[PDB]
Amino acid sequence: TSRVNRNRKAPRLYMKGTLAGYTRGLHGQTKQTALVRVENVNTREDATWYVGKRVCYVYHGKKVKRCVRWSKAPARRSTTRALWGRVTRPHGNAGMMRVKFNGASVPASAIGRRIRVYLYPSQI
Amino acid sequence: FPSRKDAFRAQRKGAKKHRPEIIVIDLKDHVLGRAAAVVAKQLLLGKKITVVRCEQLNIAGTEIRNKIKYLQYLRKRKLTNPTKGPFHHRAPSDVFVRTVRSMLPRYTKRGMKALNSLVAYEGIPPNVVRTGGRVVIPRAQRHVCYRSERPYTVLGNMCKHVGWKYSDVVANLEKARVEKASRHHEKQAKLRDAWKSARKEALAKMPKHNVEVLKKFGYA
Amino acid sequence: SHYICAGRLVRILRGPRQDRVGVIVDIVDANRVLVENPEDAKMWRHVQNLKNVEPLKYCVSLKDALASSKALEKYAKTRTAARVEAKKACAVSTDFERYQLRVARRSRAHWARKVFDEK
Amino acid sequence: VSRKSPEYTTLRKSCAPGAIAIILAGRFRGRRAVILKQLPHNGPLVVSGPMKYNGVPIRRIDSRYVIATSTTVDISSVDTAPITAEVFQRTLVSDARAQLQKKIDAALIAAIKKDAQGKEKAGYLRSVFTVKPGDAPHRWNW
RNA sequence: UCGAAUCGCCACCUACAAGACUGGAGCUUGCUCGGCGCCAAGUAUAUUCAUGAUCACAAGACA
RNA sequence: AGAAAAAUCCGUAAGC
RNA sequence: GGCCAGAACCAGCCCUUGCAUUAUCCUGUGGGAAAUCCGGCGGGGUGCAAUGGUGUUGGCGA
RNA sequence: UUAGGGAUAUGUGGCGUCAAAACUUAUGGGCUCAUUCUCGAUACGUGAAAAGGGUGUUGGUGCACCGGCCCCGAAAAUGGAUGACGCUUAAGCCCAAUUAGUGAUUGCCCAUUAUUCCUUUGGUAAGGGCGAGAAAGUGUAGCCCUUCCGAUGUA
Ligand SMILES: [Mg+2]
Ligand SMILES: [Mg+2]
Ligand SMILES: [Mg+2]
Ligand SMILES: [Mg+2]
Ligand code: NA
Repeated sequence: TSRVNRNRKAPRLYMKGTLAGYTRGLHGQTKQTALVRVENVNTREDATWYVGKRVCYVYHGKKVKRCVRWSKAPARRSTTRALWGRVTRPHGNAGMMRVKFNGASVPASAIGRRIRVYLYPSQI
Repeated sequence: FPSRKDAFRAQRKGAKKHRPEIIVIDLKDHVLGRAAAVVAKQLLLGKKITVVRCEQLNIAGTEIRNKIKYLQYLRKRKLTNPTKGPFHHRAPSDVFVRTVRSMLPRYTKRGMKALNSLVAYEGIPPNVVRTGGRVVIPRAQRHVCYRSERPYTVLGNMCKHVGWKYSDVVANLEKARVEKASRHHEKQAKLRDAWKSARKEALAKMPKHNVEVLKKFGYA
Repeated sequence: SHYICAGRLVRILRGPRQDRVGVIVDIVDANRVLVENPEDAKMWRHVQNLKNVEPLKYCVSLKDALASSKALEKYAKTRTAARVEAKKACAVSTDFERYQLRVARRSRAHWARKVFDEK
Repeated sequence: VSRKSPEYTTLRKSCAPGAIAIILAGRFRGRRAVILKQLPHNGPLVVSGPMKYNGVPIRRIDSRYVIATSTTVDISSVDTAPITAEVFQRTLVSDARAQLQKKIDAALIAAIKKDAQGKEKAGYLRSVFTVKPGDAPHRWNW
């Protein structure tokens, strides 16, 4: 006669990060490398585990353009989009990472927003 | 106050009530500058934060020293037209917000968004009381930041002595709130004890190897 | 509170010898002490800072005196040693063991619900 | 031994046949399956749920999208699964595919049942993996 | 219109105070005697999952 | 999407 | 479509104990219970070495 | 100390926020409380003298002196400046480390510099040749291929 809420929906399968900015000094920034902070990763030994993984940055646009499985699975068509990258090396003593996006830079409109870090691309 | 168009859109869509992820920080017995620096960095990293009990922050030194500092700040005004000059806010929540604003990059849209992501109160208001547990910042607490022999000041007393007519109002509201919460927590003691007893008794009825695993991992 | 004195048993907080138990054998100064423990292989005589120790409630008064006092058995019996061993067990664990712990906890929660409803 | 030989392999030692893997990507992300073999010429792995435990059929998966755990089950099955079973010409399942799946699943379930801790391993295969708020996969071992 | 980004929830947290302070005694004054949640409503005897064909925004939701 | 709001009736985070 | 993606392999590049000295030393056998300390006798841890290629699997394109 | 671009590593200067780096490191030692321009706190350079006192120490001996930090000496004209906020179990001052008495090696951040890779251009240039391709050639859409070094600049 006592019930609880049980979470039996689709699983997550990635870690939640946040863009922090780009690499920079006192003179300005270089936009081709980005800094990402991941939750519960707070040491350089921890951030070493994630080198080679793949990161996403999901957002949305204004109109429906083409996606990966446009023809098969027409249930995927949406205004949602994504921009993939990869982790290259740690950035300090406290568990930050340097990521490199494929063929361009991540836009600066993403600076305070959420980044997905997946477990697979280098499994082990 | 929502617009009639916003209300109509909500009614037509039919979605349920929504609340974003907000962290509520109990700022009692925290060091003002260290708390401000930590909160500013988190706001820039993209968090929504609400701070309560801003009138019980701490500063180091004597109240006379800190009051003289504030009066020196208050002495600055644009001589040619004071209605343009610096505006000196007297409430503790405004003092905290100004410290954070000076630690942010305020003349940029990014810094403006960060500053608007923050809400500050005195005491704990009714719309915040029942939203979940409050947090602390362990690297900015007085009992680990100050040596015990040295004097310190409470922000509420200094702000009362430079202005701030609402100290007694806040005191009365806080006393009433604590009384109500104490009554509620004195209730439910039987329910808490009943749940603890049920947890203790279920061990005798669950399977033995499960009990063994629990004992091995320390949840016994 | 527990005092710092000769023969007092302490636990190490951080460092390569953390969560280990030793005996204070000499007070060098207000900040440093010398610690040894014949039972542990890594605890030969060395210098420890007083910011890195936690005094316990046992004070022997070396191997013969320690064995006679039998403070090691009492420390093994108390609840702090249990918590430390449980922390090591949780640290060294596999996916299968995490699954076993999860099902054990779910079983206990279910039976607690049933008992509460019965009462 | 020869680099271009069909029997060549490089796959790491944790993905030995009979191991239990966590699927990290695709339609069956989060599920746990059993590694059956590796297709030749350093090819993909082959996994089975078995079905009726988690719903994963015989499928091809690259070893980079799987966490191979230390829990295994001893398997001695016939393994008549070449790459032709997966290649195809240029709710709907072929008779050959359905029969092969039936035979393999029968053998696998018999082996799991025979193994000690078998009930626990069946529940383990039924369970689902997810990343929760507050846990660090980089600190665990599997 | 509108498809969109966000991915823990709770009448057990959502009361309070102190760190030269922490359960109760003794004198010998330093010695002695959060809870749940993660795939059978619950740890067993069961049961549908493919062809969405080897990654792709989770083709799924607002427990 | 964040209220110095609220949590037969009326009156009691109680007995009501 | 070499248009966009994934994995694999070659080449290259970046990374990732020994022997010397062991002595103001170690160890048994008048002063301040014991220890710290000072004369007699006996036994014994730091300088070197160890981008370029060659196919394969999907998506979009009738 | 400077051709057009990647990657790796540094110099000067730094690692509480602004602002990249110790998510405010250390399992290092001492000292200091400063009430209206004023406790300190990046040289060049932009804050001060005689004299006098508080807290920590040092010669002497049977009280005197003599240094560290802080206070007094220290008074101007628009409201204002360790860059701002702030900091005192420092985010100050003088020393010293690199994950800490556990045992060989480099905590990390940032250049138009260093190393390396790709491309251009010029030589007091150096070699080779004569299925689509080759001209005995200063200078081109350079006859073809390989190799090494330099590249800023007012009159
Ligand atoms: Mg110059
Ligand atoms: Mg920073
Ligand atoms: Mg020139
Ligand atoms: Mg000219
Ligand atoms: Na400065």
